[PDB]
Amino acid sequence: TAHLSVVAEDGSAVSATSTINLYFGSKVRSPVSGILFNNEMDDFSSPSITNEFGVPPSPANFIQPGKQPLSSMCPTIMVGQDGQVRMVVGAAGGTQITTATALAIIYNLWFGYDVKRAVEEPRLHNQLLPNVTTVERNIDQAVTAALETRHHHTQIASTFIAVVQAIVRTAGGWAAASDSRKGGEPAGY
Amino acid sequence: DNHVYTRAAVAADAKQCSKIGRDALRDGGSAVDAAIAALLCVGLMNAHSMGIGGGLFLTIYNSTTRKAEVINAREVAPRLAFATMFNSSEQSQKGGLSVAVPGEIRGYELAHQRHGRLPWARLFQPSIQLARQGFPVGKGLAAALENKRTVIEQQPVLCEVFCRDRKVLREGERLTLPQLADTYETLAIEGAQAFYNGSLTAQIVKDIQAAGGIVTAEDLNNYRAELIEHPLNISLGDAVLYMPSAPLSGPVLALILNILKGYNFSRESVESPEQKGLTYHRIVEAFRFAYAKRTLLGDPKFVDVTEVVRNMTSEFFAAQLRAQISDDTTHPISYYKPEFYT
Ligand SMILES: *[C@@H]1O[C@H](CO)[C@@H](O)[C@H](O)[C@H]1NC(C)=O
Ligand SMILES: *[C@@H]1O[C@H](CO)[C@@H](O)[C@H](O)[C@H]1NC(C)=O
Ligand SMILES: *[C@@H]1O[C@H](CO)[C@@H](O)[C@H](O)[C@H]1NC(C)=O
Ligand SMILES: *[C@@H]1O[C@H](CO)[C@@H](O)[C@H](O)[C@H]1NC(C)=O
Ligand SMILES: *[C@@H]1O[C@H](CO)[C@@H](O)[C@H](O)[C@H]1NC(C)=O
Ligand SMILES: *[C@@H]1O[C@H](CO)[C@@H](O)[C@H](O)[C@H]1NC(C)=O
Ligand SMILES: [Cl-]
Ligand SMILES: [Cl-]
Ligand code: NA
Repeated sequence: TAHLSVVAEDGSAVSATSTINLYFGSKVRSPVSGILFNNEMDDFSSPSITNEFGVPPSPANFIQPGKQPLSSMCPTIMVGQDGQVRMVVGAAGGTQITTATALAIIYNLWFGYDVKRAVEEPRLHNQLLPNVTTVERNIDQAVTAALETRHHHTQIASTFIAVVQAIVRTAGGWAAASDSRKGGEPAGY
Repeated sequence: DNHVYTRAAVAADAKQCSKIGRDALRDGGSAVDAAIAALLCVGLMNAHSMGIGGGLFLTIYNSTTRKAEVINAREVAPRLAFATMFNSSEQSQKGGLSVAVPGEIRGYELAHQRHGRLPWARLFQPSIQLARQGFPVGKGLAAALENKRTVIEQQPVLCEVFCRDRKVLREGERLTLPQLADTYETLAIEGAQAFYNGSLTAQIVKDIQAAGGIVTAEDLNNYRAELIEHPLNISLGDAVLYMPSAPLSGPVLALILNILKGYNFSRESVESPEQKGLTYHRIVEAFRFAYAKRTLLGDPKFVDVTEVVRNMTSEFFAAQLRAQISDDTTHPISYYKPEFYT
């Protein structure tokens, strides 16, 4: 998955998330065209496949001809009451996209972290099933303790949680951040 | 650089692609032209993540009409697909049967018809160059290549571009994509119709069916990107947030933030370990409640989600969930009422 955020000079904006699903999608590459084909059918629920221990199939998300599979993607644009763009934000990282996107927004809009900090700040994730709270390696350990004494079982992600790209309007203009977890970098004028 | 820009900004997950988007802006392109141009580049530099073999959504805001729209160009199950086609994760994840009908190119075309200022061909030009000349493998792709070393190395068609002496490329080594370059060129000149009802179409169908898939020409001919003129929105303070509804996760996001807005978080919320700990606990509980409701979501054309989404975007409903968040403890799964039917 890749997330992209754009603000133009006229204040117009695009938030765009795109995916072939898993790494190299289906692993089917055309030798003639070079096109690498998605494995998006894997985002449907299937009655014969158990993913998580104790998690049943979701009938709302079964395969039907012509149907689109449920997605965690959430490309977002925040606009001010005055009609000016305030934030352009989204993420990659499967079911972690939605929590990561919420965090970027919370971090900037409520905690008052600038966009780079909002993107780099350690994240965490809980999706109810499974019954575990995943934290990034460098999370404030007062957070870990606050969760554990409240009975959350926590575990540390072996890599990182999601990948966020964001732009936020500031005093100095448009501040942009690409997530160092994947190594992108912004560009502008 | 600090990356604060006076006039325009592109944030992508590869530097070269952010620059390509920025250059399109600088040459007079709309926000959409820059995004399309950047996306064609990410399809190359992060070939493992996205590209013309997949699908996307665009949330687009016009600062003149002050209207937001969404473009739905996510893949669709082929006409021959059915509920019980797979019996193992392996069947749904690997090979042609795992392939859904790609929407990406129809999605660029629709966004561009509505918002483009640069010519279609100009959007592809710098990516055509990049794929022919090559680029150093970046950090993300290097990691993906490592992760999937086994399958890559044993499949000749993938090792063809993704290996160096039968071994997966590593960070800093040159990756070239000469067939995609040709394909991007065709797309640039012949237009989207080349993919869906044109010179690329039969080849696509043949690649997918050779690997055991069931996508046919009719599937491609039939694919349509969709304009959504009324995206989901929620109100936060003086701001509105535009995001896609089902089949994407706007409703999940909306519910997370609506639950949380009632706590009135501020920089104080994180100033002491006492407050910070409670704050993050509250966050995690809102995640839990929000994902409980997510299992009802699905393609709104096949599933009636009108009221599921009404609830998830409703502040009162979020207030009802916020009141079940205990400040001193988390709860067992059933506390959050995850539902699998209605
Ligand atoms: C799985 O099982 C169903 C029902 O027996 C059958 O229709 C289908 O073709 C099988 N698919 C695969 C990929 O094994
Ligand atoms: C926004 O709307 C204006 C006026 O209708 C139009 O000229 C312009 O093309 C639109 N901007 C974008 C980025 O599509
Ligand atoms: C192009 O379009 C028509 C129907 O839309 C179809 O009959 C024809 O075979 C298509 N051509 C290709 C190459 O898919
Ligand atoms: C938010 O939701 C719906 C869109 O159909 C509508 O009630 C309202 O006009 C929307 N708000 C904005 C600012 O578009
Ligand atoms: C929506 O939430 C209400 C509680 O506010 C509940 O009674 C109702 O069952 C829900 N409706 C749907 C369609 O899920
Ligand atoms: C899940 O974790 C919570 C948090 O401690 C715990 O109360 C519960 O017993 C666990 N199991 C289930 C099925 O919810
Ligand atoms: Cl990304
Ligand atoms: Cl190639
Ligand atoms: Na930055």
